[PDB]
Amino acid sequence: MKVRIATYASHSALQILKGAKDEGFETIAFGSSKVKPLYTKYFPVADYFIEEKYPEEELLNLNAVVVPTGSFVAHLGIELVENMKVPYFGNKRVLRWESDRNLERKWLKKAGIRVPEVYEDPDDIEKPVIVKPHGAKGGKGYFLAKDPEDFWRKAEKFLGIKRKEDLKNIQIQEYVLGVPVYPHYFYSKVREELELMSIDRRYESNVDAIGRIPAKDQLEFDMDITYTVIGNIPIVLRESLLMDVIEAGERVVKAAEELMGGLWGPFCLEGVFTPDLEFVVFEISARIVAGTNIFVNGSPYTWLRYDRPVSTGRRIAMEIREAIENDMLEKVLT
Amino acid sequence: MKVRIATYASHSALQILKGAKDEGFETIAFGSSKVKPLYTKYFPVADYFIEEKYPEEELLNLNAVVVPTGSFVAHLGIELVENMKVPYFGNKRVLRWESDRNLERKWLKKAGIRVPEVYEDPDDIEKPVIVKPHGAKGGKGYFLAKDPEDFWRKAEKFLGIKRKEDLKNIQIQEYVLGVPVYPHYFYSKVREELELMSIDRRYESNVDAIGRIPAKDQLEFDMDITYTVIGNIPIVLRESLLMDVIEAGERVVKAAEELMGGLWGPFCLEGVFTPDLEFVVFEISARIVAGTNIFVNGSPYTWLRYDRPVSTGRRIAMEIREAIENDMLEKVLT
Amino acid sequence: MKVRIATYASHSALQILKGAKDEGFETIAFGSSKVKPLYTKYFPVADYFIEEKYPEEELLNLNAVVVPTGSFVAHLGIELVENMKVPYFGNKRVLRWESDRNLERKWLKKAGIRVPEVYEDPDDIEKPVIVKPHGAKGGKGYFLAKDPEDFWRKAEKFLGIKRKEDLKNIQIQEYVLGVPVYPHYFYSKVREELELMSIDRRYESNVDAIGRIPAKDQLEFDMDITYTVIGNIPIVLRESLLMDVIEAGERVVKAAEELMGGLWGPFCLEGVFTPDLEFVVFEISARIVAGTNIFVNGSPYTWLRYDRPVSTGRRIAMEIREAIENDMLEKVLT
Ligand SMILES: Nc1ncnc2c1ncn2[C@@H]1O[C@H](COP(=O)(O)OP(=O)(O)OP(=O)(O)O)[C@@H](O)[C@H]1O
Ligand SMILES: Nc1ncnc2c1ncn2[C@@H]1O[C@H](COP(=O)(O)OP(=O)(O)OP(=O)(O)O)[C@@H](O)[C@H]1O
Ligand SMILES: Nc1ncnc2c1ncn2[C@@H]1O[C@H](COP(=O)(O)OP(=O)(O)OP(=O)(O)O)[C@@H](O)[C@H]1O
Ligand code: NA
Ligand code: NA
Ligand code: NA
Repeated sequence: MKVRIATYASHSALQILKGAKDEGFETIAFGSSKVKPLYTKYFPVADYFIEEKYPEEELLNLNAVVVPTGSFVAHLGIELVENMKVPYFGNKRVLRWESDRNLERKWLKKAGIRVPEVYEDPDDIEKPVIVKPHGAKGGKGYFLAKDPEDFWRKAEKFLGIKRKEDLKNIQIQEYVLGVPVYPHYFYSKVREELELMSIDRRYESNVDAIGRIPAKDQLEFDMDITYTVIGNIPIVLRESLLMDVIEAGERVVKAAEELMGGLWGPFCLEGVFTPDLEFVVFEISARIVAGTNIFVNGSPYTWLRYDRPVSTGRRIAMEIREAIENDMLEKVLT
Repeated sequence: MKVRIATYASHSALQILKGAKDEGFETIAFGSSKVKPLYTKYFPVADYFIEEKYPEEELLNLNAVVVPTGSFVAHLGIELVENMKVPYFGNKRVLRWESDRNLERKWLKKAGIRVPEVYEDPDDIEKPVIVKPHGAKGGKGYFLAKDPEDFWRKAEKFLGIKRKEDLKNIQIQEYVLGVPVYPHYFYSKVREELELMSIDRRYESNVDAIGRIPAKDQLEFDMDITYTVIGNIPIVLRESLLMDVIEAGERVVKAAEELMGGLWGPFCLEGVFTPDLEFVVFEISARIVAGTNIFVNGSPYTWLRYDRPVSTGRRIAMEIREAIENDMLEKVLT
Repeated sequence: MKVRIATYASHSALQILKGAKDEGFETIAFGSSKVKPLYTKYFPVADYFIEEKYPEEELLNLNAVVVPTGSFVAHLGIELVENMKVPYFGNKRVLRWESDRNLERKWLKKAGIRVPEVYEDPDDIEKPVIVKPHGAKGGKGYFLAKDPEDFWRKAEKFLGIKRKEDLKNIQIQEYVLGVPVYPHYFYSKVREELELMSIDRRYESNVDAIGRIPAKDQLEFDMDITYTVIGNIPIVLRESLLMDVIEAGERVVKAAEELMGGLWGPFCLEGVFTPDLEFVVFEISARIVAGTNIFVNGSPYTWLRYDRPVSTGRRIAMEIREAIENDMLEKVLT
């Protein structure tokens, strides 16, 4: 193959590079020197390991295309990624649209995706709400309120607000109760086709541990709820829910075509399913997500339509190969 | 193949029709027109899609046998299903025995299956109980009581019962505490053989979301616990528990032979495992259940005995093929 | 093959014997007569079934090597296992080091594994602690304390301690809050190589059921929290956590070489992942664990490096075969 497939050594690089190997590509992992054994010894999936954060020159010399790891932006920064000379699989423009609260909200609104209602004024609260003090640090100080009077009492106790003037830039959001559900999609630019690749339930600490603690013992302590990502658990959905989940993906993709020059490759809608069978989305991740790591040997969904194991990583590699084969590599790269 | 395999477009039709294709059958999905893309585009498993609830005439013309979807009865009604001219995989008689509370209880009692003890008179309560007001609407108003005195105090508060005369037709049931466990079986009439196909943990809203909510925050709200089915999570059992789980299935099948003209094909016992390693069953589903949808590529149990991926859907198709091959199709149909 | 592979009929014998068959070995299951159908009919993986707890003479005549089942020691006793004339896969010396609290603590300390801090004197408590009354019977009477004053008040109420003299031999341990995570390793003596085989989340009753109970209903009852093993749920870790998890395994193995004549074959570190991404280990199981039973058809980790399904059971069988092939069987047996 002409191009080599390269990725940052974290998040889902094992899955991506394995998928790349399975499709006949030579592979490059780049990142921290202490995780080199992971990709070259314990799981030999990288033909080359470069011990640098972003070795632009070596990658250009190796004819690499970079497959954006889920934490690629977080380790390198949005500005550095946007100015990459090394070709990037997917649309670099989506990065600002998925990480900026307001752009993201507009994307989802245009895609007709059910999201939590935002309250600008505390006196407008008619249903239970979650309030998030700025600057939000992974659920730090988050509390619930049921009505305006309840809000102001808690604003006094937890924030020291005694006059309404003094309420300083916060977030008030409809509290949506449901089970976490993370659908994994892939949009093929080559085939102009959306797929559902897999679904997972993200596994988080300490939030998924507290359910093991008796109510009595929880109440004796002032506990700090946290949402650190630890791992991923495979799930399937109830079958009659798939169509709206897939249509949600179509609309997200369609809206991106009009807003940002398009969306292709892997993405995920992160939300909850309510008791009324509503899919409410908290975030879009316009990138591969760690939940896809379960499905190195395919998913209950890919085995519905392929005769072989297809991970999201392999699907990316298939897309790149197919683009080369049809002389349209440049169309899937930015 | 002579017959085509047909199913209602919901619940587990993807799995069933894929399994049918893998065994050399042509496939028919019938149902709502808006889910047609699911079975013909996103997961191309249906050769024919009929946009009708029950197109009896088209199905007879296509030489279809219907594989009962798990929600086939709920969408069509028991009377319509019972009077089908189109051949039905399995025993149509089991439908009343699994949905009527009293017939179901008799089935399980005859099969020697541990079930929750039912209390007819509130004054007989010696261990903690769950009380279910009629007509039961998915856990609406369900509460706990520990003794007769506790029951009557709560009967006053939550139901307005001030005289024992006024207690109007309710359900009082031993409260059984355990982890949800859903074994999936298949009984082959052709081979006169029971298999364990797979096991899952059904994923429900809002019940599986509340564990993520701190006790303190739960207490500020009067919350409504619900059990809407959202998806399914794969599990395996502790190995020493398999024998009693399998024997439970044998006894269920054996009792059906005496009570209703037999049970064959897929079924599931829905219950909990207590800390004392007791399997307590709340319901029998004498049909394929959605938990089997995880195992399109086989399960940790089928790979113990087959050299290829066997879903419950594929197993059904294998049964039908084997019946045709041995000239006994009529024995597995009603 | 010369040797046959034998195991006690429980815990993970299905997985082990299937793996043995897949690698060309004849198989022996021995144990209770009532579980014989499980290994010979429902999942035909045993060529021979001996209806005895430890039929030493028959096993020697059949040229068997025993693969230690996870509950092999619990059903037979450590002394009986230590004196086995039948060859045992792995190092029999590890058995005392993993089951004796003090030896285990030394092993983990030498391996540089983060464990919960132990408090000898209640007056040293500076962070929340869990206190375990002797003799510990699966979490019976376990309670929390936050400081010395809090401890003594609870020591009075729950244990009747009114004078500090009277405090009779108990356990006080740093309370570590995190999500349960069970990495499965395999160390090959033949290849002098550590692998990560799979990861699971053990499924326990009633602890994993209480999260489904509303805080309000939990408080009305004096509930007994239990940790009976029921099953296993597959997970994958966040990728950036794998290196420290694998290095933990290397250090455990390395420390065993110096302390007990080495560790080879399957083992597991049982612990939790905290919100700060710390892996805290409660126990080492220097044996195959039931969580590996999910991965009869491989795991998201084995499909990263093999072209075929590799369970821990199959991996054991591969090790034994490879030892025979390289004339070093005696090196992997004790
Ligand atoms: N409107 C809502 N209703 C119910 N639950 C919510 C809502 N918003 C967030 N949550 C839950 O609370 C958690 C906190 O996540 P949130 O997005 O607020 O911050 P974060 O992503 O953890 O950190 P940061 O915002 O700093 O990146 C979420 O993972 C989600 O499970
Ligand atoms: N005896 C019991 N002990 C403990 N938990 C129970 C018991 N019976 C039911 N439950 C739990 O409560 C939930 C309520 O289910 P239940 O069968 O009572 O109604 P449903 O099936 O949700 O709705 P419907 O009965 O209207 O079809 C069950 O899913 C089960 O988890
Ligand atoms: N230091 C700790 N911090 C937080 N949780 C703990 C701690 N120690 C144990 N636990 C939890 O409590 C449970 C009780 O297990 P523990 O090891 O104390 O006894 P056991 O193994 O269940 O029974 P036995 O000790 O009799 O074999 C563990 O499974 C673990 O989940
Ligand atoms: Na986002
Ligand atoms: Na039923
Ligand atoms: Na141990």
